[PDB]
Parts: sequence; C-alpha cells; structure tokens
Amino acid sequence: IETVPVKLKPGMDGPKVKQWPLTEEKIKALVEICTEMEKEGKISKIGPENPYNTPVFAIKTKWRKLVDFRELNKRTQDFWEVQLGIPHPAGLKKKKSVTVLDVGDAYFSVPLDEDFRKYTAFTIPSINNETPGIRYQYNVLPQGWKGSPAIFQSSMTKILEPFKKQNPDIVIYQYMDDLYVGSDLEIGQHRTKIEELRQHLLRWGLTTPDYELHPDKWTVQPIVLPEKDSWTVNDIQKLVGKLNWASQIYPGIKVRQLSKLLRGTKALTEVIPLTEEAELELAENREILKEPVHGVYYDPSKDLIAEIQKQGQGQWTYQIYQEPFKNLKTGKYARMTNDVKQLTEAVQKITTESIVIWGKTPKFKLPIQKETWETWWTEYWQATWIPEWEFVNTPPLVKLWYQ
Amino acid sequence: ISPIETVPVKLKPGMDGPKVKQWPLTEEKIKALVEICTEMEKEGKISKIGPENPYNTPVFAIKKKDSTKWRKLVDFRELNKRTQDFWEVQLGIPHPAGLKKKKSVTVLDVGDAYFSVPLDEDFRKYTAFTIPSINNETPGIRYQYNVLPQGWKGSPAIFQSSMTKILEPFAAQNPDIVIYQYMDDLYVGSDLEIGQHRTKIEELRQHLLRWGLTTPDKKHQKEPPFLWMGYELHPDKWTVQPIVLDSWTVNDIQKLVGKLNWASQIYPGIKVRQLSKLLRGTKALTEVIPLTEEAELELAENREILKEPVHGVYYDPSKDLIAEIQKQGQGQWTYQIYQEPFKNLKTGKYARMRGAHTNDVKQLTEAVQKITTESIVIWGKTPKFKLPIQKETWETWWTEYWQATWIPEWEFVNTPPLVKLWYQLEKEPIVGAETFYVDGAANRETKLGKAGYVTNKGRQKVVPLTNTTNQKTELQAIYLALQDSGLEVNIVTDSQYALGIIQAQPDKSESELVNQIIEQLIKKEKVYLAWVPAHKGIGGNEQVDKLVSA
Ligand SMILES: CCC(=O)n1c(=O)n(CCOc2cc(Cl)ccc2Oc2cc(Cl)cc(C#N)c2)c2ccccc21
Repeated sequence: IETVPVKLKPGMDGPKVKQWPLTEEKIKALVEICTEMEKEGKISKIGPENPYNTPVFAIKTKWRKLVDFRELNKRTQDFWEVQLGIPHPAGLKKKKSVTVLDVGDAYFSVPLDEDFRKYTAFTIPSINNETPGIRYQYNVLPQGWKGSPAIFQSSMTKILEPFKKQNPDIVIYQYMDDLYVGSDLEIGQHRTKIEELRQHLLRWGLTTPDYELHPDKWTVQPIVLPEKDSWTVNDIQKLVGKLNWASQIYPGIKVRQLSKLLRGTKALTEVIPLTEEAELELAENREILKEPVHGVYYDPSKDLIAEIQKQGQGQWTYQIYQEPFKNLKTGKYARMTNDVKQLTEAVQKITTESIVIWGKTPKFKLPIQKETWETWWTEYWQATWIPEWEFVNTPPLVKLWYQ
Repeated sequence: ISPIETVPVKLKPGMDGPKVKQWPLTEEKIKALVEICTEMEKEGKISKIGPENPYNTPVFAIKKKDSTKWRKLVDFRELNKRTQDFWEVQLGIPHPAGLKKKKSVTVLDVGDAYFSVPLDEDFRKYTAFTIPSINNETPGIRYQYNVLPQGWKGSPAIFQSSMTKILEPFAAQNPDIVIYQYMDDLYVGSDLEIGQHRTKIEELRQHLLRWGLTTPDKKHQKEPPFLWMGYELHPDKWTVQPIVLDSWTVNDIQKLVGKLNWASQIYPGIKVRQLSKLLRGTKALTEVIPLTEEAELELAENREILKEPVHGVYYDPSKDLIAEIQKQGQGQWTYQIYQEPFKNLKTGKYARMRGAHTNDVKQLTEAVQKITTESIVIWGKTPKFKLPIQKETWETWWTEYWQATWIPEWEFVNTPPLVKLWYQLEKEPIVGAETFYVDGAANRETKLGKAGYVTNKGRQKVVPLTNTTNQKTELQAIYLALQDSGLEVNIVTDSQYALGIIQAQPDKSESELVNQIIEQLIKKEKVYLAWVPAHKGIGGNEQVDKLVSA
C-alpha cells in the first residue's frame, strides 16, 4: 500500500524523551508484547544512529502496551490537525448514551512513511542497567499517534458507511484509537447496536477488544452559599469571602449590606441577626449564583486547562477553562481507594468528558508531587491516550468554596 | 575484523567534514607513528589514501607510560562536533546490591574492542589523518580508519550495538547463563556446576571469536578482588573501595564530601550537612575555609565510622525487600535496605530538599518517594517500608492534606525520634476565646512599618518595625496576637501569605520569625485562624488597618 508522506512541523526535531524506569513485571510484559509485534513486522529493532526516543508503558488480566507520543504529537499532529484534520460533532454531547470502542488494532494495517519511522523510536529499558535497553521503531501506524487516525480516516469512513446508512440517527466520532458511538435508544437497544457494530467492524477486519457514558445527564456544579437560620460572625465573614470571590466568576454580586453586619470588632462566635437589607442582598446573590454562568465561549485556537481540588471523603472538584475565571465547565466526582487511584480516575473522567464535548483534551494541573505521580499513574490507568499535565505544589489556600 | 554489519553514520545536517592542519612533531615520534600505522595497515584497521580526500584531523604520540613504546592518539574534537548525535550509551552503572547472587561469575574483557568493529564505508573519508613529514619538504603520509576510531563520538554506541547483536543468539540458546554488558566488559554469572559454567564460558569465547572478538582464557581476572567502578566485589559480599580522609581548602572540601557521599551507599550514617554549608559562594577551589566546631566534629564522627569495615550482600529474588528510615537530626534522614535482619543490601541518606516552611511528615513522605524510585531501578520492585510514624499520625495527615499522597505497605517501628505533628489548628471558631484582629504593613521605600492587633474585649497594641517587608509584618502581627494571648485564641488576618504558611503546619523554617510563631503555636492549647478579604469594609480589619498603615 502507498504511504501518506509525513513531515514534522519545520524547525523542529524528533522527540528525545527519557524513558521512566519500569518494574520487572512491566518489562517482561513489554518484551513479550514487542516480540510478537516484531514477528508480525509491525515494528523492528534499530541501530544507534537513530537518537530519538518516545516513552513506553504497560497498563492493564492480560497486559497492554502504551506509548507516550505526546511530544511527537505536539511536533506532528498540529500540522495534521490542519492538513488532515477530523471534524467533531456538536451532537455527541447531547446523545443519551455514548459507548466507547477501541479500534487501535485498525492502525496496524496501514504502513507508515519510511522517512517518518525513525521518529517513532522507543526503548524497553532494563533493570539496574544490566543491559542496554531494547530499541524498536514502527513500520505501521502506531497506536498512540494523532497522525494514525487522521491517515486512516479515509478507510474508516468506507467501513462505517454501510452502518451509518442503516442507522442514520447514531453519532460516531473518532479520537485517536477510540470510537465514540452515541445513540438515543434504550441502553439494551443501544447495547445491541454497538454489538451489531462490533460485528460489522470484525467482518471488515477490525478487531475490537471483547464503558457506557450518558452525556445528557451531565450537569455543572453551581455555587451554593450556606442556608442557615442563625449566623455567627464567622459565618458572615466566610459568606463575605465566598461572594467576594464569586464576583470574579459572576457580575452582580453585592456585599455592602452583608458587610454592614460586620460593623465593629466582634468575637467570631457571636450570633448576629440578619438585617432585611442583607436577607435581600443575600437572597438576590443566591439567585444570580443559581443562574448558569453566561458568556463564555470555547475558542479552538486556545488550550483548555483543567484544575482539580481534593475535597475530603473521596470527593474531588474540578474546573475546565481557557482563561482564568471564564469556566467552560465545572464538576465534582465522588468515589464509591488510594488518593492517587482516585486522582487518576478523575483525570480520565475529565479527559473523556472534554473529548466528547470539544474533541480536545485539556492540560491538567495535578495537586500531587511530581515523582509520586510519575511513579504510580500507570498503575490505575486504562485510557489509550494520555493528556498533558503539570503539577501544582502550592496549596489552593483559597477556601475550597467549590463544594 | 568482524563480519558484523556496519551502522550507517552521517555528519550533522548542515555540516561537512574536518580539515585541521597537522603540526610538526619530534622525528623520533614520526618513526613510531609510522611503525604503529604500518602494523594497523597490515591488520586492515587503516588504509592509505591520496590527496583526493580533502579532510584531515590531527595525530600525536604519547610516551605510552613508562613503557617508552609510544602510542597513537588522534584528536577527533572537530569530527565529533560534526558527527551526528547517537542513542547514548547508558550512563547509570549497575549497583552491586542489585546483582543476584550466583554461584560462579566470570569477567571477560574484550581486546581492542573498537578496532574489531567495521566503520561505515561512506563515513571513513572523514576519519582521515596525516603522519607529519620528517622534513618540512616531503608531503606526509595519509590514512583513514576502517574500524571504530578510539576518539570518535560514535565508537562506544556502535561497539555496544554490535555486541548486543552478537550476543542475542547465544543468549537465547543458553537461558541458564546471565550475561551483562558494561563498556568493553561482559560479566557472565551462573548457578551451574563449575565445569558446566566453564564449558559455557568457553563456548561463549568460541562464539565471540567467530565474530572477531577476543577475550582472555584463564587469564580471566580472579574473583576475590573484583575492583570494579569503585567497589570491591567479593563472591560473598561487596563493599566500597577504601576511602582516605587534615586539609582545609575548598576543593579539598568537595572531594571530601564526594568521598563521604560514596561511602553512604553502605556505611550507615555518614554525615555531610555541616560540611556542605561550608560550600557557600565557593568558586575559589584554593580559598581556605574556617573549620566550624559543628563541621569539624562531623568529620570526627565520620572517621570513626570509616574505621569499621562494612560490607553489603548481593540480592535474593526469593526474599522481600525491606527499607527502614530513621530521622537523623533536622531535615536529615537516613535509610537502610535489606532482606535479612542485619545484612544490608545498601544504605543511604536523604536531606531536606530546597524550600522554606518544611515539615517532618511531608519530608518522610518525600523520602519514601526517593527510596521507592531507587528500588525500581536497582531491583525492579518497591520495598516494604518500616517507618517511625504511628498510623494514627499518618492517617490524620493524609486525610487533611490538600495534595494526593501515597505510601505503600509499611509498618510502625517504635524507634525514637518518632515523626509527629507538633500542632493542630481548630476547624471551627472557639467560644469564650479573645478574637484577635491582626494586620501589619510596611513602606517599600523606607523598609519600615508597623505590626499590631485589636481585640473584641478592646485590647490593642502596635509596635514599630525596621528593615521589614509587608509579608514579614503580616506574619509579625500573628506573632503578637499569639504572645499577648491565652491558651485559647481566635486570630483573624487578611494575609493570604501568612495564612498559607501557618495552615501548612510547618515544623521548622529558616525564618526565625516563623519558628517563634511555631514555638508559640505549640504552647497554645487551641488556635483558630481565619481569613477575610482586605479593604472590603470588614470590622476588626478596617480598625486594625487604620491602626498600622497610615
Ligand atoms: C556465590 C556468588 C558469587 O560468586 N558472586 C555473586 O553473586 N556476585 C554478585 C554479582 O553477580 C553477578 C550476577 C550476574 Cl547474573 C552477572 C554478573 C555478576 O557479577 C558481576 C556483575 C557486574 Cl555488574 C560486574 C562484575 C565485575 N567485575 C561482576 C559476584 C560478584 C563478583 C564475584 C563473585 C560474585
């Protein structure tokens, strides 16, 4: 088959990234996987004249390879995002159910431009440096790579055309390695269609590993001020603080009346009666806070940002946004667990949501020390993709005031 | 010399070969450079060339020690600066503690390693050199390499890569043997009978030779003194090679610290806190330095530890790794890793990473982090921990801590000093407790300002301050309200800065002011601190801000 030529963005060199060290169970898993892959010509071992490197992991009963093509993608996908891009349906966010299929296997049937392949180099590392790492590079379309779905996009339309005609009301979107299938039918009916699709795909050669999302049920986390019968001076001071903050997210907030209550030098525990003006000023602000924030648009040109705060009791709040106070979405996960297992489950929940809504992953700011996260994220992780992340290590002293 | 395939090599994208002038040389050396090259020419290592090649790099001759035999040294600096980048040879050396105990172990060095491996034909032209002419009259004689030049950027990596190829089949045919690779050396170990081990070692020699790589036979090194990369490797144990050291320059200091750090692999509780403080400014290696009684006592303790010889074991997969951490002084920690109850695999220290307002639990968690990672590199799994902190103390900390944190399987070890939380702020305002409204402020020109408070029972105070920053005053105010307080106080600031410091429950800081706050916060019975926005018409705040801003 012919190879679609691929050129990095110009004035850019291929990825050169340190391979984090692995446990011996993952390494064994990886040499098993990559050995099979090589017999099947997917990859092949490589010289030392190839200096490039992209990291590799093992995530899971059987093991799965995972490659971090985040640098390569930042150096290639951006060109293919223009030249060879993939449109995102505004309707998928509205479907009742969205199932997510893995169609990574598809990519192993298109070959990659021989001139590109050196840039897909990875290194299965070795314990205690007993040996040089095993080095390979890809000859077919790699699973992590934002190029791979883009090139296969043509072939992928030809396979789904029959189904998309017998079923014109189901939405299908392709985000690197995964197929988002949204329908508006009973879970049981939707569950079949998907099974009917899986069979379609297999008829035409796409294996699909043998969950269910409900986006219409999705809703933001509104700002909620306390609703108490008697207010201590502290109770009022805090309420003043929270509003004073909301003023950024929400024009129309007022604290004159309520701050009047705090006229003097009182003790924190003293109970204060609420003046009618404040009870109204308070009553007006509550309505505004209930009002869905209005006037924030998604600007494709810009990166999304996701912040996550750890509340207690297994709960985590988040906000996604492009500019500081102009929030595209906010949410709260409560868990049914290691903090870190919780935090990776969040990151994955948020990324999925963000793929479905905007066809974009955000860049997380994770409240966890870097090395702890680098040491343990792959332990809980089940996604085929990996978002960008930085680490906040300065406490969000801001009172949670996010519920 | 090897039928091994060659690695395609290329010069940098927009660069071309070297063209350096060859300098004149004592005629005695010219004769030697001729004999050496003639022999190399006879072995195919080098081939003579004509004026068509326009590239040159310089050659030289060193006495070859006391041998008085001379040796050839080409200087490949330019060529290397123009030779493409490679996949680098691993920098990490294996740590002897991660070496699985094996009955028999053989060390096989490879003779003229590089010269035994071909060079990409199309690259040879650039590896060209000129033997200087005897008299300035006669053009010199010219050559290029057909094998990996010794000074070249690429010889190591290409040598490594070709050896890996030559081992893959053998190493597959014989899973019973474990072959390791480091530079020119191949360390093979086995659990077979001495005879079966030797038979396979010979079979290996046999194999390597068919690929043009020679190895010793019964001139292999003897085990007892495997002096390797700084270690003594005995068949039953490993240690560090003996470490010497009274001198008081700067460079003498760094060498000493480095030697001590190297000894910390295995020698428990070598200390370098003080001595590393004497590395302030530095730069002048010759600069002399005053030996503090705190650092020169340190060195006294160290010599005593270096009088006792310490050994470590090799590693046993069957058994668990254990790691146990002791708090040593302030911001200093120490740790052993072991499988049996007094037979250490290795030890080490961890010291408080740069940063103000630290805390012992946070540091402990950090140290578990460095040990966990270390473990994965050496052994490929994480250890079970033995830590001196109750699970009451940890579970409290992590549940309230703003970040995610995690520590794997661990067990309390009642060995003082125990890691504890020196205080805990109240979650809720205290009834019947004076409510101190504090503020501070300072003038960015005059480096002056005021600290103060105002209370509900009418109490007030202001003190003047000199050479202070606004933060330092925000924080000083807190200190006052504490000093002039009971056992139970409520404090109200507008300082996000000050709030943050205290809420993070620092256990110490370099900021004496913080330490005073901390030592006050201990003596207190209960403290609740609370935050209000500034200049927003809040009560005590407005009053306190007037008191000390004007
Ligand atoms: C009864 C045990 C015994 O005789 N010895 C033993 O167990 N060790 C530990 C190292 O064991 C090795 C195991 C394997 Cl699979 C491979 C090589 C090993 O040795 C190396 C490793 C390295 Cl990176 C450098 C060198 C040098 N120079 C040797 C021993 C080490 C030395 C001598 C004997 C043993």
